[PDB]
Amino acid sequence: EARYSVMTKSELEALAVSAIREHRRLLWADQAVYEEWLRASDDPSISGPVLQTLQDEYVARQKRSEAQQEELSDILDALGFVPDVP
Amino acid sequence: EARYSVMTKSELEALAVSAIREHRRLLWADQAVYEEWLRASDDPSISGPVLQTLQDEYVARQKRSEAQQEELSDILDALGFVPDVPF
Amino acid sequence: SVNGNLRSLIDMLEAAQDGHMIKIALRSFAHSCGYDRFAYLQKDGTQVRTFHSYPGPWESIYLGSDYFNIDPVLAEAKRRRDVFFWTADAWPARGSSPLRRFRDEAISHGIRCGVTIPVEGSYGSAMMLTFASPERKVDISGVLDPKKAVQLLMMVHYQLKIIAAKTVLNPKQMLSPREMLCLVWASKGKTASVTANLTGINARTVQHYLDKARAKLDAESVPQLVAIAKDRGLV
Amino acid sequence: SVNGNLRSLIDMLEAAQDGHMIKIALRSFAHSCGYDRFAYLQKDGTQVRTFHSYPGPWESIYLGSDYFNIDPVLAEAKRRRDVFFWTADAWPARGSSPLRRFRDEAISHGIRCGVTIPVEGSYGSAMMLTFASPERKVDISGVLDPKKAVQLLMMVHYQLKIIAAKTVLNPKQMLSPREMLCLVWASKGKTASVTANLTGINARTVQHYLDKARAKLDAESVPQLVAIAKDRGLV
Ligand SMILES: CCCCCC(=O)CC(=O)N[C@H]1CCOC1=O
Ligand SMILES: CCCCCC(=O)CC(=O)N[C@H]1CCOC1=O
Repeated sequence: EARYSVMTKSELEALAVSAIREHRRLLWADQAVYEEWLRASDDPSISGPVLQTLQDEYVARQKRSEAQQEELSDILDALGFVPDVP
Repeated sequence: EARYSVMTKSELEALAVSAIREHRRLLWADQAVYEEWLRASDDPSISGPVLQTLQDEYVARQKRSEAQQEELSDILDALGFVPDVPF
Repeated sequence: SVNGNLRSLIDMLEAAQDGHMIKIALRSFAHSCGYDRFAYLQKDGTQVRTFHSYPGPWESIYLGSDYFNIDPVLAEAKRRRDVFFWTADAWPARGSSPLRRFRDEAISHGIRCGVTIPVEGSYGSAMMLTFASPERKVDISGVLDPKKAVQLLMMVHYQLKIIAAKTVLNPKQMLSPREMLCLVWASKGKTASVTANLTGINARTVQHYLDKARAKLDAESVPQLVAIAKDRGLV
Repeated sequence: SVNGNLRSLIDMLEAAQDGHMIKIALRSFAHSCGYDRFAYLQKDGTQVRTFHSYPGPWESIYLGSDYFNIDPVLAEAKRRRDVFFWTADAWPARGSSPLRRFRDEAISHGIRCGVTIPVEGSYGSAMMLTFASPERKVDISGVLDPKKAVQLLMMVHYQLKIIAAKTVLNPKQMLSPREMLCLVWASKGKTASVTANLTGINARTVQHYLDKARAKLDAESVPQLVAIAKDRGLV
């Protein structure tokens, strides 16, 4: 709450842009693991053990993704707006 | 083995007509359990033991089904044709 | 009594049926030794998996800011492979480095000292179990039997793998990462447009993903979607 | 080096999906360290379980004599917690005691010396991993890392439990009742119409079920479906 408020607008903007880039990089990475899990659960050629690994990946990534999103949300709050990320 | 050869056409036909109905009955019942087993596992709620009970019933039924179907096939071979049995 | 409490923990872990029971057992051990928190961490590549009793907000910060690459404890764990004591009161600051920020934030969250049990797993996987305290010098590394500490770490590792195996999720019923991000931003008060600008997902597609999220969780509206997601611990 | 082969064993065990693979992994490690056979033993109060590569004739004698009660190796294993070297050479060679007969037989079966890794588990349970050799003295107890030794014992222990577990089949991977019947009648040379007439399943839906069966078994044609089903013992 006060972790970011103490920074100036120009310091926050730089952090936000960087955090938004990570937010998107993680999204593309996680969505791909999920599609492989979804595909595998319908492929009779995959064993339960291999399938369980994909399930655990999805779960670990979900927790990390929420954490990074919470960190970005707090930055946004102190910044006041959503910067453009090219 | 081939004691169906010593049976008359009338005996064989009766055996086939009742073996066909039995065949159809097991199918209906077995399909129901499989679908239920399909549903139960599809639920992350149902425990492991309750999912195993359904698996065993499936493995058991599939076994009797094979035995029953093989027998019907032998009767039909000795008969020489497939009798028409209503639904 | 440390090693005695350890043998007792080992028995408690064997009878533990779920994650909650493991936490209770680990927490009791922690208290008996003078600590108040524990953390199990597994790291493969850039992927970190945890099971701990550290405060929720610290997990968001640690996992969300990739502190795994700056934490002196993970660094210590791979430089040496045996039980060790560590204290933030040993990572000098004298500046505003990312290291001082990490140290001060850990302290503000009650993590000041601890003992860590490090184990190198298969395929370069790293795992460790640590007990932390907000006080300055709670050190049991001198009396903890090394072989028994490793045993405990392996038990925790496999018990968790076994409990994870008890639940087989069907991806068709789980929200995709896409739907998930849109659901969290909505729960944070962002419109479809603000969400699109954050995620890179088109504004109209965002609304479509929320609709899919609703069908998967049987919600009639987004406020309900959020309600059901909260109840299930999804978010 | 011993630890280099141990790190390899650890990776191999992680990848083991069944007992056969675990046995091959443990055999590779044993060979690399200068040993020939290995044996994992678990004692839970009364019952005793083992996973080993000792010769068949020696196992029948061992069980058919309850040699567990006299094996100096087991008695010593619970008498200590470090990796130790043992040799049948230190046991009675003359006289008529039961150990003298145990000595002669063990050696006649190639189990002359070895190193054992002992670990006390939960509830007083006892576990141990031994590597044996028909030779005079092959002793790695002085180079093997105590902590890794325990890690290895723990993996083998849990790996074996995660196998002794029930079969557990996946409905999606099994042929459904109506699918199995269409396939069997097809293998009997019946057409879709005769199959329908027999099972009650509609004619045009028969080919639909056959295509479904092919997908589950990964067959490009009905004749291949029959060949696969025959090989898996389903028809
Ligand atoms: C989010 C849970 C993180 C667990 C991290 C871990 O295993 C090692 C550790 O104790 N790091 C300590 C030191 C300063 O803060 C910590 O948390
Ligand atoms: C046959 C399975 C028995 C395994 C026994 C074991 O773990 C300990 C051991 O190596 N005892 C040795 C010493 C002489 O014979 C043995 O077998």
